[PDB]
Amino acid sequence: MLGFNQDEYLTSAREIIAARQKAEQVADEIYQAGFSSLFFASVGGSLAPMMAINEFAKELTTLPVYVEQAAELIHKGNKRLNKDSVVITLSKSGDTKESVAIAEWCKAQGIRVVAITKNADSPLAQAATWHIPMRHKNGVEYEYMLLYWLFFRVLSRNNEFASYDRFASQLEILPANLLKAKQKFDPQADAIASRYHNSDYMMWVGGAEMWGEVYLFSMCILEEMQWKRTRPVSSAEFFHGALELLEKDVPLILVKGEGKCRALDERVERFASKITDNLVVIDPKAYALDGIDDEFRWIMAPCVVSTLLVDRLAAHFEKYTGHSLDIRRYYRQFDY
Amino acid sequence: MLGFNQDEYLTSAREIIAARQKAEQVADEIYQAGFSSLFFASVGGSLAPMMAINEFAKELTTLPVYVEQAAELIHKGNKRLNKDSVVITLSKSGDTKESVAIAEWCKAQGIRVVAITKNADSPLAQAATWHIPMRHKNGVEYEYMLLYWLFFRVLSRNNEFASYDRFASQLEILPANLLKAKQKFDPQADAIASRYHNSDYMMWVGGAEMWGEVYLFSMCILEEMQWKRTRPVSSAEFFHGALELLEKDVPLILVKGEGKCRALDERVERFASKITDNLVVIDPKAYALDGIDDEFRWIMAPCVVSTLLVDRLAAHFEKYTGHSLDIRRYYRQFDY
Repeated sequence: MLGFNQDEYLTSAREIIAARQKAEQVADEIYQAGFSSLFFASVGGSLAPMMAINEFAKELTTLPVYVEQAAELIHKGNKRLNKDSVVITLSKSGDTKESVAIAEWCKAQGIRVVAITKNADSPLAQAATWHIPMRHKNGVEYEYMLLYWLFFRVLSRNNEFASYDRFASQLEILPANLLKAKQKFDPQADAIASRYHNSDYMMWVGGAEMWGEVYLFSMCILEEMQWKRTRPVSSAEFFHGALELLEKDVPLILVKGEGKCRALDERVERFASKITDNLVVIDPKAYALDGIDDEFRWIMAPCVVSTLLVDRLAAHFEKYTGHSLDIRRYYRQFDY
Repeated sequence: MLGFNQDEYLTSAREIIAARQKAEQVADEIYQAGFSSLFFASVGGSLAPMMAINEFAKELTTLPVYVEQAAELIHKGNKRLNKDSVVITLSKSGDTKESVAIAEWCKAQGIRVVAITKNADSPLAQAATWHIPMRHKNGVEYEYMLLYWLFFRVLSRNNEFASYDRFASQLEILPANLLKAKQKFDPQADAIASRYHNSDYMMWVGGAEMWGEVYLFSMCILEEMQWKRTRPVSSAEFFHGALELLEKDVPLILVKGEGKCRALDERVERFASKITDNLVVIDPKAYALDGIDDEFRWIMAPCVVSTLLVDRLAAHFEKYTGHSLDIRRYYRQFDY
């Protein structure tokens, strides 16, 4: 497939599955020591999986769980962040300034920190209590998986996730299913990109546990890496003003969930189908997850969508725009 | 001033100030009875003030305080929303479907509800434990004020807001200061609208306690009421991909705060001034708040910005677009 190497992808899966044990050990140490609140703090694309965690937490736990933009958090402080909190950070490079900053800030206050990053000698890990190795090359799904073993193991220990053992083992067969999903979607990825690569404006709609997917793809891929103008908006909030912008020629790409807010997504689908000639539906329910219990599909869904968009759809956009995904005109190009 | 009636504005202020006592009484009854968590649940523009409350709560209280989109909340439920919670709702009409729905859902479960709305016989108030009359004509600042007396009175009772008595009395002189701010800004409102009313795309940037202002103005005024395409993005997150879209000819309107995240806004200001010829800065620090202690300016700031944008800037956009702010092509025009 264009812009894909199966060996690299399966190497990534093996490396992340090899970190399951460490993620579970960190979870167990956090639970056994005790904690007040869990703060998932990051910036940019690494927030997406954390916003999915927050959405799962809303339903599944009474524990205090928060997701925070790390620059806002270090400026404001937070009255619920205290010496018994655990702050979870994640950075592909291990150097991301805002993540290193919050980890160092916590360390100076005696607040425990998890660093999910490749190297134990990174600035992020050097500021942390625990390190979970994160050794994939490509795929935001692998960020989700490490966060899932960590978070859902805490919930299991807290008597709030009786299905953990099945979930955690089945999560290991997610990558093999994602590879199949990539193959199924690749032609549609090409069709979408062929049709919309020169669009002046695209509306991107989703929500709840899917919001992170929309948030990341729109800003971190389309805007940052293709210079395409987007309007990301939640399914629920679409009907409270953004809907007025939709018209026959306006692309709207709807990312659907498999949880309890799927009905909110379907409302958008029904409206858009009447108003625009340019509706694209990205529905993870179209993709099999063989060997995975259907009760876990709502949790897996953001990973399914990520593997389609961040990989396949990005590669096909790049094909038609002729704009390398690695170009930046400002980001990290000068001091600001 | 164009599209403004001072008598209506001052009548609104008198009506809202006359509801201070009731807001305080509701706060006192909530505190005296006890509660677990406070959930501020709404949709669309009425979320803005609630998102400011959440941002203040992050710094000022250890109480469990959450802001939720009411449609998402009723679909998902929430494990932290229990029989001792209080759910706060707010609707100008008293009929807003999602707000009435959550209030009725709570009522059926024995969960207490505050309804902030004009009429005691509205569906929203009929589903509620407490009613705070909200009788202004125009001005989102008046939504903020009622929420402020309610929330900050709870914090005072909870030993977390020692300055309450001064704050609550000084809040009564906010409208008189806002009227002066309107007069000061009106010419600039005209200049901004003259320059940008035919813009194909505008970036709108702010954050933390100011995010609601950006969120509301962009979607609920510009998109919904002028059919203008916007990209609202937080100051902190602007630097994690959206920045790549900025160029010489792209309008960026920066709404600044007066709290601890003002530095995040200033980073955007410095970057944008180098990249676009079309930077507009909306800074509430330019506006006097006479008779209000400077320690409260960060709390008042979202109201200052609202009084400028939602009123004056909207009126001047309407002048130049020739598109009545009351036009809708879809919203509430057919069944969806």
